Amino acid sequence: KLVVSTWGLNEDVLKETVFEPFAKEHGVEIVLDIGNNSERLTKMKNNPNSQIDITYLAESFAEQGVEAGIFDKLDYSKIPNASEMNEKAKSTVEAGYGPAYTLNSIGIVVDPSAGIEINSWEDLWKPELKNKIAIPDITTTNGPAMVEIAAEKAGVDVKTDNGEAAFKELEALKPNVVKTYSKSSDLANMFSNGEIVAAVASDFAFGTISKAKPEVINVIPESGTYLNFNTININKNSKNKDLAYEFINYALSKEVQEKTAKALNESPVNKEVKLSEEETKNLTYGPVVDNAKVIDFKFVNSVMDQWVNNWNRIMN
Ligand SMILES: [Cl-]
Ligand SMILES: [Cl-]
Repeated sequence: KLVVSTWGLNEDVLKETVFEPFAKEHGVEIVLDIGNNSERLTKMKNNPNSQIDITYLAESFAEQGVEAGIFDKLDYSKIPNASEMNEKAKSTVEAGYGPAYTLNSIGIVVDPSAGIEINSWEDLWKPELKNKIAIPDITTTNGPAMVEIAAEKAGVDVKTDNGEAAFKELEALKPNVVKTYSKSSDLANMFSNGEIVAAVASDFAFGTISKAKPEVINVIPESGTYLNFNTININKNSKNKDLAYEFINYALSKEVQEKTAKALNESPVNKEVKLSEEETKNLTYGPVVDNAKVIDFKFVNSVMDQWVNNWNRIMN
């Protein structure tokens, strides 16, 4: 029996595509413990007798579990498929705990009919964009990326000054920000109503906005996009670790990565995957990944309370 802590979104497809084949191949039963990142993480951190074997989380939350001492540092000699991960995703392998099994990216979604040229992240600060952009809130997946983007503009890495210069650049961006968001649905309507001309948004969000306003384009600055990952960890209290390792190795396999890309719109971390143009629609795939930047969540989580305070003080 393998107990899996996960979101369980599109549960039927998820079971059909990922868990059932594994269960049948290994002659075992899979049980899901579902909920959102925060509730699942909170429960396992406070439960002395957790029965969870493996845990799926966004990297930001996974790092909090690592810090809490809930997850095992992994023996990658038992996960040979990790050798097939792209160089950016391998940053999670180097970290030593659970590896990324999927990735996502951001871009600048732009309505080109406004005739305002936007090519780089720094262009978001142009005076012509007064009252015309939306950015992700600090509490969302891409909040940290937004602070790092501001750090690039300032020319001071957040590890040098804990982000103070980045926050001064965020103050400077204020006249152009219509709102900080949290919902993808929110952006589609803002573009449809002409409330914004540009938004820093995820690959998934570009797809949603495009359905409402097909003329929008997705600009990826030459300096590089920012990636975020979801990872799989083995719980330290697990009594089924050999099977847990087999499962992670399976989740990273070329076949499972291809199946989940197609069935669940999960961008692959396995560089050997064969996918068509229609299949990679709205996924993050290709050269974009090679030039991308990754975030150090060990560092970011250590300054998150400060960042949230600073962000709210500045943006409201
Ligand atoms: Cl638990
Ligand atoms: Cl994350």
